Amino acid sequence: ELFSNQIIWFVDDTNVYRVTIHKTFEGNLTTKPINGAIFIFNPRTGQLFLKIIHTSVWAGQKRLGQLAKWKTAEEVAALIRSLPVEEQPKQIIVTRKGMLDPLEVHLLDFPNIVIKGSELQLPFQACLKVEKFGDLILKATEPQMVLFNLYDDWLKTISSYTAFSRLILILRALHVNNDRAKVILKPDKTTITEPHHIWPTLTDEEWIKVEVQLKDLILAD
Ligand SMILES: [Cl-]
Ligand SMILES: [Cl-]
Ligand SMILES: [Cl-]
Repeated sequence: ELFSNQIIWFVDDTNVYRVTIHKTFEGNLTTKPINGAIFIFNPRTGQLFLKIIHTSVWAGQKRLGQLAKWKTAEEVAALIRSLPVEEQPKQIIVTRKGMLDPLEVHLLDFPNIVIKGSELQLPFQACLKVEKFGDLILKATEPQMVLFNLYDDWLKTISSYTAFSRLILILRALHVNNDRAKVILKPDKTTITEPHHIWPTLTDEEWIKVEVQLKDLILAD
């Protein structure tokens, strides 16, 4: 299913509409949008398209949570139209069921694309506390798209299946317990992440231990 000749994208809209809530000195709640992002992810290659959503897009509107699903569908269609046909996905898997109808309506010109939902736990929200992504999203002054390779150099020595599994454990562990996951991912004082990489440079033996520890952290919930 995943990892064949068919191009597959996971689409996560969870982080598109984001707000800060504050109790004022007068005792009322202010809710202020902050920048968000769409995550569009190819599990075979590790490609991430990060569409940064600047708060200016909300200017005027209400029911921003519902509108955000539609904005996401619009942006997915816009990305697809910007790609040659051979690079367009055959399947889009949405991580949240609320994306199904908006995407259906936005992709009527793409009869080859199959849209489905999922029960998979793929918390791209965890990327918001990976500084590379978090600061980039925070500080943006306009919408833009940024490409990343979420598998770093892993595919030189492991399969796409193994890479996908490693990434999911990382994201879920960061989601469940960011601070402990970050410790697990830094086994030595000298552990570094290369500037163009997302994740640490670890030996095969270190990854084995990390993967078990991340799994145990998720199990502990
Ligand atoms: Cl939903
Ligand atoms: Cl594979
Ligand atoms: Cl999770």
